[PDB]
Amino acid sequence: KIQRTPKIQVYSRHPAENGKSNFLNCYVSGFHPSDIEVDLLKNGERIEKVEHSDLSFSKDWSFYLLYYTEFTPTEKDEYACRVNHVTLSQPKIVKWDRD
Amino acid sequence: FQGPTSFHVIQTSSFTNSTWAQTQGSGWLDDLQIHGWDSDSGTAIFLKPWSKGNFSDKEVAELEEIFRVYIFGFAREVQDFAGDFQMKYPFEIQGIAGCELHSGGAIVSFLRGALGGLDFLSVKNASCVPSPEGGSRAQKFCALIIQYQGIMETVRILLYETCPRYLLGVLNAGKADLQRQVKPEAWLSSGPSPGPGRLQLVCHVSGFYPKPVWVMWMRGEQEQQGTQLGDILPNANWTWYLRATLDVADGEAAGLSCRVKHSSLEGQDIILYWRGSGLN
Ligand SMILES: *[C@@H]1O[C@H](CO[C@@H]2O[C@@H](C)[C@@H](O)[C@@H](O)[C@@H]2O)[C@@H](O[C@@H]2O[C@H](CO)[C@@H](O[C@@H]3O[C@H](CO[C@H]4O[C@H](CO)[C@@H](O)[C@H](O)[C@@H]4O)[C@@H](O)[C@H](O[C@H]4O[C@H](CO)[C@@H](O)[C@H](O)[C@@H]4O)[C@@H]3O)[C@H](O)[C@H]2NC(C)=O)[C@H](O[C@@H]2O[C@@H](C)[C@@H](O)[C@@H](O)[C@@H]2O)[C@H]1NC(C)=O
Ligand SMILES: *[C@@H]1O[C@H](CO[C@@H]2O[C@@H](C)[C@@H](O)[C@@H](O)[C@@H]2O)[C@@H](O[C@@H]2O[C@H](CO)[C@@H](O)[C@H](O)[C@H]2NC(C)=O)[C@H](O)[C@H]1NC(C)=O
Ligand SMILES: CCCCCCCCCCCCC/C=C/[C@@H](O)[C@@H](N)CO[C@@H]1O[C@H](CO)[C@H](O)[C@H](OS(=O)(=O)O)[C@H]1O
Ligand SMILES: [Cl-]
Ligand SMILES: [Cl-]
Ligand SMILES: [Cl-]
Repeated sequence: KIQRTPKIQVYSRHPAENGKSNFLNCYVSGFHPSDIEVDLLKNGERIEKVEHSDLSFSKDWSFYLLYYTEFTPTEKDEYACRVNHVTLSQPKIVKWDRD
Repeated sequence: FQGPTSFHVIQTSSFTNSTWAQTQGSGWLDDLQIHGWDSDSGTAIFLKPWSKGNFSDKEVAELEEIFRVYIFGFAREVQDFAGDFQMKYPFEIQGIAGCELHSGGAIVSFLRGALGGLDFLSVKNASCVPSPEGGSRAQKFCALIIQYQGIMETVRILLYETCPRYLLGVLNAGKADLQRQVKPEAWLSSGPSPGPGRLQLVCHVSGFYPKPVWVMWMRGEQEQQGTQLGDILPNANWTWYLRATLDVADGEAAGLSCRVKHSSLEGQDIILYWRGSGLN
């Protein structure tokens, strides 16, 4: 069986305004099998209070999950989504980009 | 009526080895989740107060028990026959079943199963149909399953008699959430440059419900055919996010705008104007 690697899309719920509480979303999709590990990161470090959806899959049987948490964007702070999957030899990191 | 028109349950059964398998399940209206499956208790989690539709507590419990027995027996029998079906661990099986309401009022039901992320079987006319991707293994499975007493009759009843009345009852019971209208917000950004001397403009649209939406880059009243819609992405709490991008030559971005149309807006489109020279 051919395994599918995760697509990773990072986006804020609201336009980023420095110092205004917001929501950071990481959508992980297109992958197979379903076993996966997803963290949201702040300046490389793991964020502890992160929520996520129950497992689902698309019409082509690829799995997808939403991870999200509250955050307050600043100018200097960096946020990212780090994913591990059997298809990846090392964790894949996708940083959030307001522009 | 707006909002979802279908109900389905999904199964993901993960077989690590001959002695260890685990199943996750959930129930959905289109892609809105309304049921969870709690493996701690072998019972459902009802995510909305109306998630039982018009079904009585008694029937809901009976269905939970059907699913709990099915979940256990499915894993048991898959492990017992894995040798005869020449299965190599680990492997993962998926299933989806439910029904949907079409224009004209017909309700059509479906059941699909997958092995290794590829179609394996479907149920047509209350019959097991092997998919070609599933090969002889799927032909073997279908010929075996229809001999287990009562499985096929339970599937037929659940698909063609329980699902349609459940769907209608829950679409009605949840209409305050399912047919609500949530206005989007929109904003503009200057996204990843396509290449030399060129720009990508990005119109973001976030927080709308229901899902259908219209976003287009415009020069005055002329819709730019170059507009590229990204995929609709979920937000938490049953709203959606969408990007529409436009790749434009450096000195041709002036004069562009983004127009958003959505059922919630009562005909008052959102219009954002791109301004040159870093004036947002
Ligand atoms: C949950 O809701 C379901 C849907 O209810 C309707 O929609 C919701 C949104 C609300 O508006 C409700 O107020 C509304 O009722 C219920 O299922 C529906 O139940 C009704 C009975 O109440 C049933 O109507 C009967 O239909 C048959 C014909 O059905 C066949 O033919 C049609 C095509 O014409 C086909 O679509 C069907 O699939 C069948 O093949 C008809 O003969 C009946 O007539 C008899 O009764 C009426 C009065 O009811 C009388 O005037 C006649 O003279 C005659 O005696 C009657 O019209 C709907 O078909 C059914 N819809 C579906 C999709 O199944 C559901 O009710 C429960 O299930 C039903 C199947 C039935 O056993 C009920 O007794 C049950 O309570 C309800 N509850 C649950 C737990 O599901
Ligand atoms: C069969 O598998 C179980 C469980 O495997 C673990 O969980 C899976 C979901 C997968 O992610 C695997 O990589 C995991 O290892 C094995 O159970 C383990 O057994 C050892 C020895 O007793 C124990 O130290 C571990 O903690 C156990 N893990 C769990 C979750 O119970 C089991 O040994 C395997 N059996 C065979 C014959 O290989
Ligand atoms: C809780 C509210 C949600 C309401 C859901 C109603 C919508 C119906 C959804 C359609 C789902 C149809 C797909 C189901 C597949 C299996 O459940 C089906 N194959 C059941 O067969 C079961 O298999 C087991 C043995 O392996 C048990 O025998 C099951 O239960 S029994 O007590 O009746 O014996 C027996 O019915
Ligand atoms: Cl980071
Ligand atoms: Cl269980
Ligand atoms: Cl159990």
